Amino acid sequence: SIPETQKGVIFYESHGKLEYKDIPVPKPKANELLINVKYSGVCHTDLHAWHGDWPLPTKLPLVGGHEGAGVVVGMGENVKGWKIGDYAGIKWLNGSCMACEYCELGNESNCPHADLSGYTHDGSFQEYATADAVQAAHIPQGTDLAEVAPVLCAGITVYKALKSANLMAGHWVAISGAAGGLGSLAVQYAKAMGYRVLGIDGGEGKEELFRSIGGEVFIDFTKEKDIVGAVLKATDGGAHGVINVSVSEAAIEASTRYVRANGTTVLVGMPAGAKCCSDVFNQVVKSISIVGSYVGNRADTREALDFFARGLVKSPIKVVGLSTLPEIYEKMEKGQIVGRYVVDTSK
Amino acid sequence: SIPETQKGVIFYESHGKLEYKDIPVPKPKANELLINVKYSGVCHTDLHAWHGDWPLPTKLPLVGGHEGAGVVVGMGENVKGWKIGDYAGIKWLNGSCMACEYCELGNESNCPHADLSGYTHDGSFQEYATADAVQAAHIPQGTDLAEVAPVLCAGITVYKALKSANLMAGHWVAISGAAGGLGSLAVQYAKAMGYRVLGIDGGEGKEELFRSIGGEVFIDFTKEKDIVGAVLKATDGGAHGVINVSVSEAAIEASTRYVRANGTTVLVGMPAGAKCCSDVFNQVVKSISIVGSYVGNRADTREALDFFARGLVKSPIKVVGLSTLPEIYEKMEKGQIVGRYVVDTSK
Amino acid sequence: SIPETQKGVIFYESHGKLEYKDIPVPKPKANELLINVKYSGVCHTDLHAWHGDWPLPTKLPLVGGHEGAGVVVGMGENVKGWKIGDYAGIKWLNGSCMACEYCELGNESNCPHADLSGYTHDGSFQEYATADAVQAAHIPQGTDLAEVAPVLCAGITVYKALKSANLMAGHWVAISGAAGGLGSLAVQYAKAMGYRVLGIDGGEGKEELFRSIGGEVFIDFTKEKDIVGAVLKATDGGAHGVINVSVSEAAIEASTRYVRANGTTVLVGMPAGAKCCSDVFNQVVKSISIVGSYVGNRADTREALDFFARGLVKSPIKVVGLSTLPEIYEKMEKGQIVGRYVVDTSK
Amino acid sequence: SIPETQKGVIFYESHGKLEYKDIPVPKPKANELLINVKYSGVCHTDLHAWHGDWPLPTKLPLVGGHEGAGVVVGMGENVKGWKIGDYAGIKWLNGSCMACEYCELGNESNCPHADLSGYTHDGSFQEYATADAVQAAHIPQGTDLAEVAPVLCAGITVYKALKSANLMAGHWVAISGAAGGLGSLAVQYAKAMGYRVLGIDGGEGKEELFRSIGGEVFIDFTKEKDIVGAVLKATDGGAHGVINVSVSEAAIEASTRYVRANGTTVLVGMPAGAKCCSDVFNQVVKSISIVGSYVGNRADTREALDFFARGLVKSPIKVVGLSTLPEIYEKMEKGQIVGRYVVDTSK
Ligand SMILES: NC(=O)c1ccc[n+]([C@@H]2O[C@H](COP(=O)([O-])OP(=O)(O)OC[C@H]3O[C@@H](n4cnc5c(N)ncnc54)[C@H](O)[C@@H]3O)[C@@H](O)[C@H]2O)c1
Ligand SMILES: NC(=O)c1ccc[n+]([C@@H]2O[C@H](COP(=O)([O-])OP(=O)(O)OC[C@H]3O[C@@H](n4cnc5c(N)ncnc54)[C@H](O)[C@@H]3O)[C@@H](O)[C@H]2O)c1
Ligand SMILES: NC(=O)c1ccc[n+]([C@@H]2O[C@H](COP(=O)([O-])OP(=O)(O)OC[C@H]3O[C@@H](n4cnc5c(N)ncnc54)[C@H](O)[C@@H]3O)[C@@H](O)[C@H]2O)c1
Ligand SMILES: NC(=O)c1ccc[n+]([C@@H]2O[C@H](COP(=O)([O-])OP(=O)(O)OC[C@H]3O[C@@H](n4cnc5c(N)ncnc54)[C@H](O)[C@@H]3O)[C@@H](O)[C@H]2O)c1
Ligand SMILES: [Zn+2]
Ligand SMILES: [Zn+2]
Ligand SMILES: [Zn+2]
Ligand SMILES: [Zn+2]
Ligand SMILES: [Zn+2]
Ligand SMILES: [Zn+2]
Ligand SMILES: [Zn+2]
Ligand SMILES: [Zn+2]
Repeated sequence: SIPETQKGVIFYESHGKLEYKDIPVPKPKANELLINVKYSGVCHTDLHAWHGDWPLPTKLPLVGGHEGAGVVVGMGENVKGWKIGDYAGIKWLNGSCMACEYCELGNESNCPHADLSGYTHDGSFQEYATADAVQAAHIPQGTDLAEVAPVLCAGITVYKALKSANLMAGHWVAISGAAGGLGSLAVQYAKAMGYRVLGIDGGEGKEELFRSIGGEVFIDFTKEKDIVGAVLKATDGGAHGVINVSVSEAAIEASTRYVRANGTTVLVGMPAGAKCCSDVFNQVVKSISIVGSYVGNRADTREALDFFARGLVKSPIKVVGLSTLPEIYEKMEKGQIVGRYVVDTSK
Repeated sequence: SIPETQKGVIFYESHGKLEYKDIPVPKPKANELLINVKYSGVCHTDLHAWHGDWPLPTKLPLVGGHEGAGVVVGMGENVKGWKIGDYAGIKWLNGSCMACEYCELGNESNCPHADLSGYTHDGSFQEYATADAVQAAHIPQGTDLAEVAPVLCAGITVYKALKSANLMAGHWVAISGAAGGLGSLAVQYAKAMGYRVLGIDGGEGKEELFRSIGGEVFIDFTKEKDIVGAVLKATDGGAHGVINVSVSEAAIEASTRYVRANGTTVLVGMPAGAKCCSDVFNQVVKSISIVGSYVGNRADTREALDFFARGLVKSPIKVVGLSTLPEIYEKMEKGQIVGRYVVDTSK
Repeated sequence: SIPETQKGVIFYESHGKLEYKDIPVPKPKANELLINVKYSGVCHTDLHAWHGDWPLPTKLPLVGGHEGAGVVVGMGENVKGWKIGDYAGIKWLNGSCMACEYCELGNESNCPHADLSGYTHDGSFQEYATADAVQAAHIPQGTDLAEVAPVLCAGITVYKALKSANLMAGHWVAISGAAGGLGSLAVQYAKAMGYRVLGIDGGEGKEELFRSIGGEVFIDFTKEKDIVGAVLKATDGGAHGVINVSVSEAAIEASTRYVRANGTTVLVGMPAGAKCCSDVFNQVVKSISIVGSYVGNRADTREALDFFARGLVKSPIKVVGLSTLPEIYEKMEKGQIVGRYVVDTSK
Repeated sequence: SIPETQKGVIFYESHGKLEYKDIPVPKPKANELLINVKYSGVCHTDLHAWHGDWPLPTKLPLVGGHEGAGVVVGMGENVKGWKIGDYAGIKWLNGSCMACEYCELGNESNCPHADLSGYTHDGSFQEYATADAVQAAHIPQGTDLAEVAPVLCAGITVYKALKSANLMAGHWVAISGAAGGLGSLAVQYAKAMGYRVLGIDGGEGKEELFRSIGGEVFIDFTKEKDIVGAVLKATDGGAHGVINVSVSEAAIEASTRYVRANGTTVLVGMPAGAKCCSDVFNQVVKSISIVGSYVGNRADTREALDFFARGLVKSPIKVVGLSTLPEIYEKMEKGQIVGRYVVDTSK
């Protein structure tokens, strides 16, 4: 059944030309498993991977995409817990070494041999892609794969962020950039986890979408000038935890000021070489923690997909065929991502 | 017995002239209690208070000192748990409002009405000083008050820092500035708490004193150039938690790079208007937390004084009379603090 | 304005006769504050206090009630943070010594000098009652005092329990006794905190009320025989955290078996001298934690009253006059508490 | 080099006769790896496995032993992170499914498909034994394998226990049964982690050995009658965390009474069908947590072996040949284990 060739967009030279062609099927190593990828999201990480600008060297030739979702067609002889026909998800972190120290502690994303899907491994921009049998996401049966694709890297990231913010149910969380592709999932996850969301975003239709997905207070970062004072006024003391999913370094810097004392400031957005210069005196006096957060581990994956299965979170996807993926990249690096451009592999 | 006047160094105008004179005894408010201060430490915080440069306005006239230790002579009618003749310690945070939200959570140092001793309240540079009956430190009987004076603001600070670093016994902690007045207490507390200390300091005799108080690995920040690589080599991956007690902003910036992934970087030293510009990408990818830490709360006070009572920590004090306190300040802002200039009130 | 006498139900001899009479006003000690109690709840704790059967000796003569809510008429000279006319709540733990070790750590309810309201202090069954200025609850203005009365000991208890269960949003919590006076508030707080509630109760109308206040799965402990298997079937592995608000020791014992491995079993209900004999082998192998939980501290008080202010939790109170309080006790020790018999002080 | 047969003690029928004979070499599955076991400890768990009395059915025929340590001779094709000639340790939990929910969270010991070494898998009582490449312990090179054998199940267990006790450096920990084979390692680990050890044991030479390995206070459970009062007197309020490594159910019951309020009581010893009947009222009022603790996970393994590598913990082993293993079992079920009967495989 597995066709000896599949369709996919691959590129050989970094920042080169996305060639939609046919490629042999990756065979599943004894530990890996093959996935007939049905849909796949796209995010800034795929741009950075195709650029090659990030410090780690991208394994070329490379088929991109780290937010893939599909059905298992063939597993490795060593695999257990998986069955054929199951719904699996190729996350960003493809496979870790399961033998260092971070792999053991749970933070698998920092393994010095972290095989990154779509960066150092065949990504999720093909009809069939291989992925580690342990790190793959157990997408529950019957789920709408196209709808769940963005949750696999975006939703998991914001969920691990919120868990890293050290918030208690009823506290104030400020999603700096709540209308964005990450911000909307962050707001939904925060409202589901019991926090009180305070979005900070601006532009056209942003506040409307934010009210739609459910948010207590909205702060337009274009109309309101003193954002810090506005947040301190709304939350009455500062947000108990901020999530910097925005891309403006200025917004990150301003985030370390409207966070309540003893609060937390999760850094998630990774703008182009920015610095989080917080006033060391103001940070010490108020004991403000500025935590970073990479893609979540397996437990976070399971819990985020659980939150999705209960219909709590929703992603306004825009299904698009795979053949036009180069045009998708072109509009992406120009900033045309409106909701979330989930790609379709069959098309 | 309480003399209607006591000796003390007071100053009326910020950055003015330290007048050693006689002052009426502060009467203990129903909640406060009076303390015949026997000894008192000095630290950069007292310099900043006498300057007035810090944002909060210093209550003038002001008798300085926030690291005082003495014997209770008279308590307020409302006070309970205290007895006359007990050994009490005037910490930095004199009295909080015990009715807001941070006071309740335990982080009393952030109360918007935090009465700061020696900054907004009569400090510990007098024969007799009043202090809150709740925040005062319960110095155990028989303790050498002169020896315990530095533990009251320095030791408590580094202990709350180490507790904030989220380390487990056996991890690697890098005390950036281990030979300093804060660094030595930090190293002793870390070794007592089970961590593996890695000091980062330099100068004359620093490494010798560091080996004396007990430290695994020392890194001279003047001879060694690539500090980051050196720490990564010694700790084999990065220190599980860094404590930035140094005053060089450059050292703080370099600290966010030799901290192990998923580690922590407690900011304690408050240099003159510095910025902790950490590479947001490197901080996110490795999930490095940069936590701040102010003076510890009451529980930290009790635990740190307990560590001192078991003879685990030691402070190389230099007892000096109170009369020469202006000269002490003069040599201090010139940088003549060698070990820790603990002052004597009687002298 | 303060009348030199007020109405109240007092009793002199333990398990004696509840005399509704007039009593002089308690004067507020410099640390305490007076409260014109407007309403007050009742719970099994008041029965146990009136019996005197509990080990601690009840201060006689004693006016009962530990769930009082009223308006501040006069505060002590030492009090700060409070204003006249504010809405305050007399919780169970009236005043702690704020000088021992548990008081410092936050667990004030275990202070060896814990002044227990209605047990060792003048309770909340009078028109005017005094209460500690620190431990009193800051009931927000405009709140319906009669509605908030049960939240002051019941709601706070179940909230501290759920926080002690160590659950993450999306986990399974089994409120053993969900329909009871404590169980309903527990279910509401759990649903608000993001958990997935699984009630275990039975009787008449219980499941209907449980569906009303919002609960995923209900297990009738009278119709269903194998409760353990039923819970394991519903939660698919065991509830991530159980809350034993029931009074049947058998139910507590059965609770240590349907809790998921690595889960938790908060003990809250205090039946008449029961034992939690859990199979030590089964508890070890599955690493099941059986945590206890007394009344919450000040932070829990603030957070629970916050959850109430957002209209998330609701208590089906039954306002009853104070004059009939003896009949209330009589019907109580016979088991006639239907919803929650909140008493009215004016009536 | 791998001999087609090796020596080993195997038994076919539960509670049967230990036959020392020759057995074919287990071949390493693609995920497993073979280990030329050099030494191996023995503990009550091996008795229970040979009995078959434990609920899980023991895979027969079965070679016992779960505390093995040896050198890797041949790894599976899929294995990464391991090299030939490395020092590996066969712990109790041989291999988990790494695909359920507990495996993901880190608590691998509760996987419903937890392959238990020496219970459901070929144990460590043979010259060569296979073990999972992930769960195997990375014994550092040059370590004295005979000395490290007991640390592989005993030391890891007590370390995970102490970590589960939720203690802070400087607190009081009561090792109920400090002189025993588990108690001695517990005391050493506690002293290394910074806690203040208070042993509770009795018999001949017990207190002497306890003073030897380093313990603050010792309580003879045979001479002293009121153990609870004695511990409350020594620790001044109750031990902040108790570790019930003893086998007397009476001692476990007595443990839930001398634990300080808000403390913890780790259950580790698994006596023959015992019950931890704690007074539910006393447990609630003091909020005493009774946590269980099975064998630690991989992170605990690494940290415990690290504590061993720094020479902090030591096990008084008694090297004995493998041929006499049946006599070892016979003396064991009669209670002749004096220190720790580490077996030698070559002999
Ligand atoms: N850490 C991870 O694992 C991970 C994974 C995926 C994406 N990311 C990061 O997510 C970001 C992209 O998120 P997205 O898809 O929502 O991007 P987007 O560009 O689609 O949306 C960004 C949002 O930021 C808002 N914004 C812009 N300037 C702002 C300001 N000054 N203050 C507040 N909000 C402001 C915009 O209005 C918009 O709502 C990138 O930084 C990317 O690297 C991180
Ligand atoms: N947060 C608080 O509650 C609190 C309280 C008291 C003091 N402090 C802070 O403590 C600091 C003073 O500490 P101290 O008394 O030890 O000061 P100190 O000047 O006596 O010693 C500072 C130490 O830093 C070392 N150092 C200098 N440059 C360094 C570099 N580049 N890298 C590493 N180490 C370097 C020095 O050699 C010395 O050992 C100040 O920042 C002060 O504000 C904070
Ligand atoms: N720890 C504290 O701070 C604190 C404070 C207040 C009350 N409490 C405890 O709360 C309890 C009273 O709660 P309440 O007011 O809801 O009591 P209640 O008697 O009004 O209700 C008890 C509930 O338990 C249910 N139940 C009975 N048998 C059961 C069984 N076998 N399994 C499951 N559920 C069963 C009943 O149907 C009912 O829903 C008492 O134990 C009291 O001491 C504790
Ligand atoms: N949970 C796990 O992963 C795990 C692993 C291995 C062993 N264990 C358990 O460890 C226990 C064996 O430990 P050991 O090897 O030290 O056993 P042992 O029999 O060699 O020593 C037991 C100790 O308990 C002491 N003791 C006896 N009665 C006591 C009492 N009333 N109060 C206090 N102390 C008392 C004895 O004097 C002795 O010091 C068994 O329960 C076993 O199942 C658990
Ligand atoms: Zn790894
Ligand atoms: Zn993504
Ligand atoms: Zn306050
Ligand atoms: Zn100081
Ligand atoms: Zn107290
Ligand atoms: Zn109550
Ligand atoms: Zn599993
Ligand atoms: Zn063992």
